[PDB]
Amino acid sequence: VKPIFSRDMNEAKRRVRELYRAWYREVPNTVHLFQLDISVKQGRDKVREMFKKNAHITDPRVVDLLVIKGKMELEETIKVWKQRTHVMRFFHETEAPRPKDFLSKFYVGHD
Amino acid sequence: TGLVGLAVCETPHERLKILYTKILDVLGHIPKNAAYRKYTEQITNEKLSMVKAEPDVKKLEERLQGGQIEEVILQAENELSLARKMIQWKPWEPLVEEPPASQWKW
Amino acid sequence: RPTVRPRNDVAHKQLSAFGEYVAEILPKYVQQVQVSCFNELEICIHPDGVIPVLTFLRDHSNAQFKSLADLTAVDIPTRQNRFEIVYNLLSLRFNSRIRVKTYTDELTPIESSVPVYKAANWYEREIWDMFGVFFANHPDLRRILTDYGFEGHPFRKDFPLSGYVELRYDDEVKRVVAEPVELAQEFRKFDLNSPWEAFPAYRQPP
Amino acid sequence: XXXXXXXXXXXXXXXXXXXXXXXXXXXXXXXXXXXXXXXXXXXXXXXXXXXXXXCDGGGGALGHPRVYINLDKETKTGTCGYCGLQFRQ
Amino acid sequence: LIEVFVDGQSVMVEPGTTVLQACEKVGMQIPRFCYHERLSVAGNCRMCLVEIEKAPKVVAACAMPVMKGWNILTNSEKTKKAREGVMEFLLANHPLDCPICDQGGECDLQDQSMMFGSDRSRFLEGKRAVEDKNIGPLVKTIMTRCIQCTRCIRFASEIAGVDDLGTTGRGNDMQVGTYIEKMFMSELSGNIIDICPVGALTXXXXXXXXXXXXXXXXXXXXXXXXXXXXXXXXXXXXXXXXXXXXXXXXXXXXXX
Amino acid sequence: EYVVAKLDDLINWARRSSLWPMTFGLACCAVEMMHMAAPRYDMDRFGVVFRASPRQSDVMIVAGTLTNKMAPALRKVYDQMPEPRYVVSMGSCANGGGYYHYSYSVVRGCDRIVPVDIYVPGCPPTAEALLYGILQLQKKIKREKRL
Amino acid sequence: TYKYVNLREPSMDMKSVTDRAAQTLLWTELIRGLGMTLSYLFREPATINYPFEKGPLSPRFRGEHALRRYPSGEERCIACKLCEAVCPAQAITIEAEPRADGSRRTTRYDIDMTKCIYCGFCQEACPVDAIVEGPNFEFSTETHEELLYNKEKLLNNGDKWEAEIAANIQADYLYR
Ligand SMILES: NC(=O)c1ccc[n+]([C@@H]2O[C@H](COP(=O)([O-])OP(=O)(O)OC[C@H]3O[C@@H](n4cnc5c(N)ncnc54)[C@H](OP(=O)(O)O)[C@@H]3O)[C@@H](O)[C@H]2O)c1
Ligand code: SF4
Ligand code: SF4
Ligand code: SF4
Ligand code: SF4
Ligand code: SF4
Ligand code: FES
Ligand SMILES: [Zn+2]
Repeated sequence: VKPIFSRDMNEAKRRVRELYRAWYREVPNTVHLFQLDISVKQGRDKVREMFKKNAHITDPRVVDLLVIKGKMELEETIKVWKQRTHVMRFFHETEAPRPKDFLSKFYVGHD
Repeated sequence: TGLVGLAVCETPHERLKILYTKILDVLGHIPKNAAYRKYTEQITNEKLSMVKAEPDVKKLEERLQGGQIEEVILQAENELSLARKMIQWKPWEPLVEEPPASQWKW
Repeated sequence: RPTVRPRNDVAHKQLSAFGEYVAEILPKYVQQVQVSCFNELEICIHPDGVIPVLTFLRDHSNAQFKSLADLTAVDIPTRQNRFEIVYNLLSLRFNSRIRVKTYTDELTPIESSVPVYKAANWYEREIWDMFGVFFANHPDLRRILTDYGFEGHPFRKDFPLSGYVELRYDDEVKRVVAEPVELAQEFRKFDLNSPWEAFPAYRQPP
Repeated sequence: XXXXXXXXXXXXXXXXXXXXXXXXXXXXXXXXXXXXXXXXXXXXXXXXXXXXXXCDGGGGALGHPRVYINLDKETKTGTCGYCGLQFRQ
Repeated sequence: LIEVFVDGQSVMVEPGTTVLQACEKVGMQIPRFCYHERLSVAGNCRMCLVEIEKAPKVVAACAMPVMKGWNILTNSEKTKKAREGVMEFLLANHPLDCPICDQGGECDLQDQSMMFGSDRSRFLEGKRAVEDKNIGPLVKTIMTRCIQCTRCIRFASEIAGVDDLGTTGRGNDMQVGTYIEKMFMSELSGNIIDICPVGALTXXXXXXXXXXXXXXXXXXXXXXXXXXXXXXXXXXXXXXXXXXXXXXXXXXXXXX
Repeated sequence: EYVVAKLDDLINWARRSSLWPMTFGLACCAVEMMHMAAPRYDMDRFGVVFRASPRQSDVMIVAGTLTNKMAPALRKVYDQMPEPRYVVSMGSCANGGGYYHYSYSVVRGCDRIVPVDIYVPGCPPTAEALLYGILQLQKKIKREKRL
Repeated sequence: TYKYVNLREPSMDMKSVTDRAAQTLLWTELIRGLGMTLSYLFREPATINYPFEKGPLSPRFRGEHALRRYPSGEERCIACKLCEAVCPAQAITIEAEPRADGSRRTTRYDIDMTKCIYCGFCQEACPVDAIVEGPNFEFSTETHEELLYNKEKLLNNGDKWEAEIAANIQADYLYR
């Protein structure tokens, strides 16, 4: 039984859920205490898209490592640390290129 | 008189003899065939005889310490904790664990 | 030799006795490989038990090291097991230096040195930041040498020197400093590698 | 030599009908005096007697490692690696 | 098949095999100047001089075969005395060009001095200079930088076809040039610049453009002419300038 | 006409007279920045008075290496400065990393975070060369407000 | 060796106690400390004002980069990519093409002041002694573009410092 990591395959699914609950309650608290920034409604959708990219589930070792990493980048506002409105902003604001078209990307000349 | 460390050098003889006699009994519980018991005993028996021979002189403190009796007592105070931890976690008596992948050369 | 040799070996025979002394205990749980070269000693330890090895060398009557001052980690992708945590130890009463190593891939959690040593926890934070090696039963695993919103681990050989997110413009936004810009100035990759092996005996058979 | 734009130094074109270069307009562009190796051929060629002669800039003080040049081809000028100094006979 | 020990370790080899050819199987490379890949075996340098277990005089690796089961040491004291000495003979009449020289890092003689040559001192007074040899488009040849060996001499007669290069004198005044003023034919003689170990023959298009350092190598197949494949092309920031032949087992015989 | 033109130079004479620096303890450059206070090469009441606090000072001297952890920190300090403000990036780290530059953490040249008016190129910024960083600053202040 | 910081109580009885109590009751030793800076006020300051007076230096000193030339014209730099490899910052860039006919010396030569830690490495690594470091101090620009050196040119304009370089290199050959 190597290596433990933290929990078994089925138990790892509910560890992320426990992390999700604590972070779901922080998005109304990161507006009033910190800064206005964007919105409460748009902030919650920014959380959901982060977990969808990480969604694979094949090994308990990979899932449990994401929990500990999640208990630092999302713990940055739990005990209230300084981010100065530059950190914690995960989504790009000044980055506007999203081209996925053989026709679109080739016109801009890339790769 | 004052010691170098934070722990004050209290005037107590035979105090060092108590802790060294305690650890000898702890070693003779689980490991007997293992080398951990056989090798630690010969250091302690040699050290205990030096305390019995010297009558409260600084030369007794100069025997493999040379920082007064207080510094030697700290090594004896943590000796019981490490001996109990060695008996609790099986490592000295048992040897059956797996070996790593054959690679070492850089 | 006048300027050819640095120092003559005389204490090397006495230091070789240490390599036998710990090996005389003979655990498959601990010992494995003992290497000693250039007035120093190196021991590598099986991942399952590291804490019982750290309690040893500390306190012990014959070898009283106690101070586990320096704590390093190696980044190497040649082996099947990647990272290698290396402990550097020093004795103040005995006056000697010994080395403790780990061999596991350590992407999976490894045993912590916080119950044994009080300053090791700060060095443990350095390993998790730079490499990504989690320590089990560690009190407060905070980030030190990494950014507050940093993805990945900044030291790994698998990713570039310049980094993914590194460039920070002020631009059109009034206060928010940018991150997503990734282009930097060209670091010249030197493809230099001299023919012929410089040293004998270091050559390994295929 | 210069044509319309700023003078070329050590073979460097400015711009074709002014397209790329625009920054060097308010501030005056730099120029090195005698950078077209005009001073290289200005120095007179020294006469030699031996078949091969060692070259030096100004002894061991000035930076010039020793190079031996053969003067036997007659048609060839015979110059060292570091200097443009020519040797005959 | 007969087994002979090299540096105590025994290795299997054929009945007719060179000492340098047998050492490669045991993962040990001796200092070389005269090739072993495709060019014919010849002396004319005595760099690869190695001492046997019981021998009054040291023997060359190219010439002397193994034959009988005899032990030969590569890291011996007698072998080191030769290698540190022969280098001093090679550089006694060397023109000194290393910064100006077209090669710098690629030069085989440059690397061997760092690993095997005597570093402490060099005693020399007056080095002989040779006149420049006539060359057409490819490979601007400098006769002074040449160490006077037999590598390019045999390459013109065997690999290229029509002979051009040879011996011109007797002593130190001997040159590797053509002696008669005539331009070398193309065919496959462009590989001669890549053949020479020293900075004697180097391509005129790639002359004083880029050093061995900073240029990053990448393997790519040749487009011009069929069958020819695998050639290293140096990037050297944005635009490629240096092209070199990559080693192939069957595709190309160490020549582009 | 003439009184108006000379009054603008009189306001600019106050910045020519005295400018208070910020004690950015950012790297090794900050040690030579302490050598400006050291008697042998002094600007102490020659035109420089050390006091700190970003709200009171006129000139901020970025003294060394800036990282991504420091990019949000230095930016608002420059914003905490009064509007007539001057930034002197002193050292190769302040100009684009001493070495670094191709490193992961170091922000290149300060100009990516905060705009710079006077550049000092010196790694170990010699106090002799540092004195230009304040003297050229005063010389650069020539004309303000025409209309 | 042991120096010992502890005094183990200087006071004992009558005379040794009262004088140690007198300094703590009023001041005395603080007035003695006040008189320490009194003499420091009396002695002349070792101060140098820059626009007129200059500070002490050395014959070997590194500042802004400038490349040298031979007494009878010609570029002393040979183009090696040597100094490029030694450079820890990689501030120096070099690309070379043949100069018309015969000589082969440089085309691209940029030394970025955005980097460069000032080692004197490129001054030492150079076999022909092209980059010789002068006693430069004055360098201040509006932009980064004005700061970083172009293809020689400004580095060739080190002729205004080459007169000092020739005097400094006389202390360099047969070192000090
Ligand atoms: N109210 C709005 O937001 C609004 C609504 C609809 C359309 N727009 C359009 O969008 C634009 C907004 O620009 P803005 O008003 O933000 O610009 P602005 O603040 O007036 O800035 C223009 C700059 O140009 C210089 N300048 C202009 N005319 C000059 C003159 N005759 N002589 C010397 N200097 C001169 C000024 O320098 P000095 O200060 O040194 O003289 C000033 O700094 C307008 O052009 C307008 O057509 C604006
Ligand atoms: S042939 Fe090799 S060793 Fe000789 S000068 Fe040229 S590069 Fe240097
Ligand atoms: S040119 Fe090169 S290959 Fe030909 S003889 Fe000279 S050193 Fe040997
Ligand atoms: S420029 Fe040089 S002295 Fe200044 S902070 Fe960077 S490394 Fe230190
Ligand atoms: S400065 Fe010196 S080392 Fe650098 S390329 Fe020029 S000659 Fe070579
Ligand atoms: S002084 Fe150092 S950092 Fe500056 S150009 Fe020379 S080698 Fe590069
Ligand atoms: S390398 Fe063997 S004879 Fe030249
Ligand atoms: Zn010359």
